[PDB]
Amino acid sequence: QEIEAKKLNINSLKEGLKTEKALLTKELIEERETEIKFQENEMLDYQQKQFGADGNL
Amino acid sequence: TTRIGYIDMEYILENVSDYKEAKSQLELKAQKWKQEIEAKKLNINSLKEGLKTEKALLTKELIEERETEIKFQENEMLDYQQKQFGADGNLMRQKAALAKPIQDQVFTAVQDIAEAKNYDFIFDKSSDLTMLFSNKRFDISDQVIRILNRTD
Amino acid sequence: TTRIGYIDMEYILENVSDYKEAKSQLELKAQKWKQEIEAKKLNINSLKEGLKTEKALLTKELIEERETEIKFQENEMLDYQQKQFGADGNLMRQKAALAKPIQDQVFTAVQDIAEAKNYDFIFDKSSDLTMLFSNKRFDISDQVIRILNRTDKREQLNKKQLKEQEAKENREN
Amino acid sequence: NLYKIYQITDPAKAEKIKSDITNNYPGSRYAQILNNTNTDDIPSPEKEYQKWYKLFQEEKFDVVLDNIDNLINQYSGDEIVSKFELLKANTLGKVNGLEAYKKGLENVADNYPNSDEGKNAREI
Repeated sequence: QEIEAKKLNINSLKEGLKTEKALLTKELIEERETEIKFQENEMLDYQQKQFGADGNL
Repeated sequence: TTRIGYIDMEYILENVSDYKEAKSQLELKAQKWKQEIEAKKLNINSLKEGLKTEKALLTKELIEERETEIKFQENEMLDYQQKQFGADGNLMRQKAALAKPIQDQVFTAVQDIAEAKNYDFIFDKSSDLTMLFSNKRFDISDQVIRILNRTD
Repeated sequence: TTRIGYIDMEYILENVSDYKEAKSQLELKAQKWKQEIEAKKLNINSLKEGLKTEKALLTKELIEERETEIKFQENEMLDYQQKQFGADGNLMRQKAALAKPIQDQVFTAVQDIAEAKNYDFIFDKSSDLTMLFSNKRFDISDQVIRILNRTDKREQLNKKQLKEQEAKENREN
Repeated sequence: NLYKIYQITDPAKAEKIKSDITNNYPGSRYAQILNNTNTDDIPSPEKEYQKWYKLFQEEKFDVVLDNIDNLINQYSGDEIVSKFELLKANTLGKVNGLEAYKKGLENVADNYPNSDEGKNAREI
């Protein structure tokens, strides 16, 4: 459930970026994409901590 | 009249050599490779989403080349995964190179001990799932360890 | 003290001719399935090339129908491939079912041997790596193979032989 | 279509009609596909749209303004004009603001409701 909440947040961020991908310049798009990538990496770290080969499972 | 002993393969491996540190380093490298595979999967998914977003503006010709590029990336990730984590190669080959000479030496020492002392069965307790209880008196691992240490 | 015997299931399966022949026939069937998959691939590629060659002369509707037909053919090929060679497909299920009668016969023979010779435990040496060193004196695999061959090459006794057997076995009363 | 039908059955009339198409009435695409000459004939998407898309990508919205302004009517008569209108709307939105983008999207939806570009306009 926690991972699903994180996925919902990441999908909301992706949709928010998508709804303005055809309006703003390239620098804002790149910054938002880097933020999305950072969020996805945080999700991957959380998944590896919880369900990973060593820890919390 | 039936003589039974047992060995602990993990205990012998840890005692004779620095197996634990090398195994931990290999595990860290394998985890790094797995994270790289996950990053490649994320990049592929992002490329697929970007292609899906832009389809009307395309001529179906750049769509074809983008699909071929996505397929090439997927195949590259798949072959990288097979090379690193195949049943033979770069993880299994590394683990084999780590633990095979000592395993063969332990097997030879066990056979020599069995022939000399007329053992009937020598069990491997290293699985820890079978062989739940062992008397620890029918334990020949110190002999195996001393035979291994005798060889330089 | 306990008496321990053991078999080697891989060795027994290697020394059964009918099992090897059935495995070879299964491999031949798998090769035929692979050839059928290749034929499906050839048809799919021919359809794709035909669509590509005359893609300019077709309307949007016709292009859509041709693309849907190609996608249907590709999905059918994928379904056939997964059904025949999947992890639980026809090939794997048929491979797993080949040794079941041999396993039944081996189990019965092992029960009978352990009853005859006072064995307390009979292990399958090839099931796992727990058995590191096993003395060959306690390997009953060759006895099981002899039993399996004996039942495979059974022969019905003649009327004279049957009468002699009845007379011999009826001598107790 | 008669050429294809006669190619499947009775190829003599197929060859006759193929020669008729090739020599009497050389089509834009039909003539050079019947004899399989080449892709030399300039297509709508390949021309002034696959490189116009490059201009759109490379952040060059000054020349492409008038380019789309005269190419929206220069290349009328094919489904490409819907993509041209969509590109014009996207450029106008990127250089003017949200209202221009909305006006372009609704104009594209009105002009070509029965197209993939029309569905794109409706969804966005």
